[PDB]
Amino acid sequence: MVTAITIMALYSIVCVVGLFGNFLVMYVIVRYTKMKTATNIYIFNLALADALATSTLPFQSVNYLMGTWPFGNILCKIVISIDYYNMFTSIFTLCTMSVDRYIAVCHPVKALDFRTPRNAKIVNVCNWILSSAIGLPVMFMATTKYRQGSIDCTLTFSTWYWENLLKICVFIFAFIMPVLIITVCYGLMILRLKSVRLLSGSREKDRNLRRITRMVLVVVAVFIVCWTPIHIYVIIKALITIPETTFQTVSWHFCIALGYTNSCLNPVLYAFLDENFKRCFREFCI
Amino acid sequence: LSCAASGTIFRLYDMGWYRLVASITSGGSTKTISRDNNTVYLAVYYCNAEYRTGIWEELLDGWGQ
Ligand SMILES: C[C@H]1CN(C[C@H](Cc2ccccc2)C(=O)NCC(=O)O)CC[C@@]1(C)c1cccc(O)c1
Repeated sequence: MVTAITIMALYSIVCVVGLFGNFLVMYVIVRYTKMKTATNIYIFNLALADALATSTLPFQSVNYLMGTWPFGNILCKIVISIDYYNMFTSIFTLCTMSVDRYIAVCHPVKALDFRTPRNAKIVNVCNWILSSAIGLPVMFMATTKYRQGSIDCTLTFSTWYWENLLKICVFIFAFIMPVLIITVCYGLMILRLKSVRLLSGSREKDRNLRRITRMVLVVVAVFIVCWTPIHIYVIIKALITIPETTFQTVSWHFCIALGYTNSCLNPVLYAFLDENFKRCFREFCI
Repeated sequence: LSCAASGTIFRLYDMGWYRLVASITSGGSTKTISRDNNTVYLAVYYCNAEYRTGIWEELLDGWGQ
């Protein structure tokens, strides 16, 4: 009742803002020649994944409102696969972004050869091909279960071995390891930046390098803050058999809502933190 | 004749005297200037110093009276 209406209202507000913002970012990268850079190819992949993530939220809101899933099997298999794709592609795109900024900051002589944009495009295709290994099995499994009370849309496992295994793999490969890679790359970059007078010879090049590096760090931090609580909740629920109570249902939905909310936040940071994006957005609007 | 520096500075980089008489790098490479990591000691001549206010900020220069 009240919870379903609240969810629908917030999801619709996160759906229109997110879809508009991430369409705008992609359009600007395509439209203006100056925008194309290795970092911009990586930012474009992030915003693709967030547009696909936000286009699903109306069906879920209707499902919560009506108590039943009326959209069929195939749309059930697409929505769930997209749910997993969001997590894997987003974490890997941030990881590759951080390694790219590491090569640029610490190995400039050899940074020049490997930072051509085509390399970034191949990197992004490889990221999607890798994420399919987790994504496609989830799509194949998902099903519409005809519960007597109402139709459900869920994942069918062959149960303890096959279900705890999926949750563990998601916790390890799509969370802990990329976070360690990112933390080590930023520790080494912070070491380089603290003790160098100039990073690229030219003063302007130095300032540009430090600005892009800070923007990428802020995006990474925001994503980690939005996604950590749902990840911990899944583990703490698996091992404890929490009793069912109002607090449990409300807290659970709130953590899922935060994780989805992150999809609309990034286009605003691009505009506040990048002069080129801010300029293109103003020129687009006017 | 010293060219001391004060204020909020994250890092101080190259210090010098300009009438280009002398340059002292932070390490101590010199182009008779001795610098202690916060002053350097060496026609009117003017103190020059390079600095960065923050880790992500841009290289600046400050002259003297
Ligand atoms: C991604 C996070 C949210 N989805 C919510 C999803 C949205 C939905 C889809 C169709 C109909 C209505 C709602 C859903 O309800 N999916 C049911 C299912 O497929 O079981 C769930 C898994 C989740 C908590 C999770 C977080 C972290 C790690 C992790 O492993 C899992």
